Amino acid sequence: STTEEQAKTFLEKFNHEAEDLSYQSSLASWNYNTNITDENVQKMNEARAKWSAFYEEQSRMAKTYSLEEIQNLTLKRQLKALQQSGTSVLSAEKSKRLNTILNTMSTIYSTGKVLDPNTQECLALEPGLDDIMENSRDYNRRLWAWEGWRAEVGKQLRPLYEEYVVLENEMARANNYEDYGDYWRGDYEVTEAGDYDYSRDQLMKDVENTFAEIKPLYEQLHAYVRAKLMDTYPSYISPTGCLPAHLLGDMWGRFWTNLYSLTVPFKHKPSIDVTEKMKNQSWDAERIFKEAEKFFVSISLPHMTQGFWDNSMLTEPGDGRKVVCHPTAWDLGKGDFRIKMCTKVTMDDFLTAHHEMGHIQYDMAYAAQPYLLRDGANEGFHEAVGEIMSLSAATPHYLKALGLLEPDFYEDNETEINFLLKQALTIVGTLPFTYMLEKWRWMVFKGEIPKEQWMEKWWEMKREIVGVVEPLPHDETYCDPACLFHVAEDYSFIRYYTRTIYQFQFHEALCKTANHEGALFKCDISNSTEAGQRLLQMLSLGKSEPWTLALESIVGIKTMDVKPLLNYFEPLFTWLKEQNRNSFVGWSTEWTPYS
Amino acid sequence: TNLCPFGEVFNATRFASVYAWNRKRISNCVADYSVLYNSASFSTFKCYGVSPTKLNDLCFTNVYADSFVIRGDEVRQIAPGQTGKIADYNYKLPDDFTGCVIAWNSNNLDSKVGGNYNYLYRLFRKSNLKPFERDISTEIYQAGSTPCNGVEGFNCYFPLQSYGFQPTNGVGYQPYRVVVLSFELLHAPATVCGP
Ligand SMILES: *[C@@H]1O[C@H](CO)[C@@H](O)[C@H](O)[C@H]1NC(C)=O
Ligand SMILES: *[C@@H]1O[C@H](CO)[C@@H](O)[C@H](O)[C@H]1NC(C)=O
Ligand SMILES: *[C@@H]1O[C@H](CO)[C@@H](O)[C@H](O)[C@H]1NC(C)=O
Ligand SMILES: [Zn+2]
Repeated sequence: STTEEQAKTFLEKFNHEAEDLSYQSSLASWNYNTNITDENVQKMNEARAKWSAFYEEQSRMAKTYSLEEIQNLTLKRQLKALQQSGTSVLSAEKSKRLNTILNTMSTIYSTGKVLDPNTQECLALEPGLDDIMENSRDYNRRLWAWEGWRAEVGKQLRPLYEEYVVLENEMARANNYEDYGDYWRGDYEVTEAGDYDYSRDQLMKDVENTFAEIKPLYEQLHAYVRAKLMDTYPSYISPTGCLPAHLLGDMWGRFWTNLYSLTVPFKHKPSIDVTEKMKNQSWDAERIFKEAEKFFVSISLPHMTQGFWDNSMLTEPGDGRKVVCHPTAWDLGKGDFRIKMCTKVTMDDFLTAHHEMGHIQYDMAYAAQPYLLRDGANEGFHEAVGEIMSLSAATPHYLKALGLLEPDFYEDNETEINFLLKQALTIVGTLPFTYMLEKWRWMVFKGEIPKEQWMEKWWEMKREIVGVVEPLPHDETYCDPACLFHVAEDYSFIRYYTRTIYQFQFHEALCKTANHEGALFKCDISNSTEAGQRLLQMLSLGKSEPWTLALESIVGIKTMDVKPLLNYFEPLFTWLKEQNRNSFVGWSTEWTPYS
Repeated sequence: TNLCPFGEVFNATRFASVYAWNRKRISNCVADYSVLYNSASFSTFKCYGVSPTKLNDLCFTNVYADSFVIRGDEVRQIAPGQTGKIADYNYKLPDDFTGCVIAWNSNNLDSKVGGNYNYLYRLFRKSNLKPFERDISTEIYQAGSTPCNGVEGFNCYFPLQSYGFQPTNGVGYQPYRVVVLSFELLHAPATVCGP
């Protein structure tokens, strides 16, 4: 009869109705990714139109109830999540302009064309310009290619970005947030339980503090790559200067994975690989998925549903049907779980078979929860869970139990160091960059950096934090952040920083329960039922409890800590220190390339 | 040896919904339960109040056959002294029960692509159902102090939802045909006893 009791009946109508429309929308989107045809595209637009219209009607109607009268905490969170709408609070004539920019920004990025000096062809970003940044060892060739992207996209994207910042700031103002940057950190906020509550401001002064311990690892890693690049490029890198931006390995330097060939520790020692022996015994596509199931069975996780093994895309079709080949893990809902991946007989597809299946086991765990709470605790939990499964499969101990390699292979620290440096380039390389990029965008929304000083402050942070420098001088007319997919679109980039930290927190905790003594290198979670039950109490939580409670449930702490990450790379830290003592470990921000 | 057609209900072409469950009166017959036991379709067989074997050795005057279709996770709610969406609002079994419950998966026949919108149940109701009660009335539910004068809208919801069955749903959302048998004893010369 009261407001609290009538609100309880609202969600029952919503939950019993939203699932039917969600399945129709998800199934329709599945068919297009499985069968690219013009008729199928029309169905998704119609299906999404009903889902979009249905969502707005309930979200607007949900705002009628008063939040304070609600007493049940689980009821309170469920109602609040639906209440948040966002850009709908603005007027339509403001809304149409804001949407006009966002679609426009994608068009320039999609229609990427940089004029090659030769008239034979005009190279686009996909895939010609990417090939230059990866398989070219010419300094001049990399310079024009890297500058060409800023030369074309940056000039056009700069005027549009000025209106983009102002328009989004108005939206957050109506929602009582300080700025648009405050919204992006709103997903990390829990406010209620005094022992478990978080703060939107507490996201700041936390990412920075955990970055402090990372720097000793990064600076030591920073100088080592410089020394190997000296051999290839003698007269272009200063002994103590910063590396050129275009020479990091990618266009934006978000990853350093492509530097392995140049800066390999030991060329003679081969890397571990079972592809050559996977062809032996004639392994097929279905064996990889069937075998990777035993990993989760031995850890006492549930089996796979009978609807998984059929009606699922486990190989490239032979009927000529056009598909999107990027692997994905779908959760259509109503009890249907499918995997869509381009299965080949390689090492990488064996590892990704464990990663994609890792997402599925998370999806099953919270199936009991209501629809509105069928998600990871935050935006970084979902990808972290699947990654730790990829770590175990890479270890030779799991591979040896399969007989894939020699039963009496010889372990050597040379090849183990060879394996760590490759992993260090990817996991540790993006950490300074991800934090720096989100730090800039946070201050732009606040307004501390004037619009006239966007570019001057941009490279100042890169010199001080990331440790790189622009090969050629730039002024305010350029706009470098817009040359990123995640920045051009309205995507948040902080999820790629907290995911890495959470990834190693889970791995360290599950290793202790596995009674593994020694290095964190080859800690195998296989054949350890104790570790599995530790995982299942967190996965099944879903969004019902705050992420602090979920995090404490597996590691026993109520905050993110970088200690487990350093413990992982500790064996590489000792060996790398000796090699870097001969040269200067650090960088000089004063030194500039163009002068 | 006259034998009533148990195959009439166990092989019915179309079953009944949950909010409108069917009831059949069986008497003056012989109860051959071997067909049910030897049936390759049934997979669940729980008997409450009576032993599974020696079923035919003890016999009663009246036998009631009941039928409906529910979800897979929703079968377990058909039990004495249980609370749930079905028991409280659609079909409440007595706390003291003398009968057996039969349920078997029927996804092949009862589920079609595009949905099977022929099955319904009741989601909102003022007071829970007394044991063995059927409610077919369809009046706009009221969840607010102000009446809406019999038209659905704000704070007034339709009392029946719809089951959507599709062939690709999970094993829990697939249709399960459920038949419960209610043995009752009265002052009659044991009309139906068996072989
Ligand atoms: C597996 O390798 C062995 C060793 O040379 C040889 O029989 C052949 O290359 C492979 N066997 C099969 C059946 O493919
Ligand atoms: C570690 O590697 C060095 C050479 O890189 C070698 O001399 C030493 O024996 C190795 N030690 C172990 C324990 O593998
Ligand atoms: C009743 O259904 C079963 C299940 O297939 C079948 O074996 C039996 O023949 C049917 N009875 C009749 C009378 O058709
Ligand atoms: Zn993942």
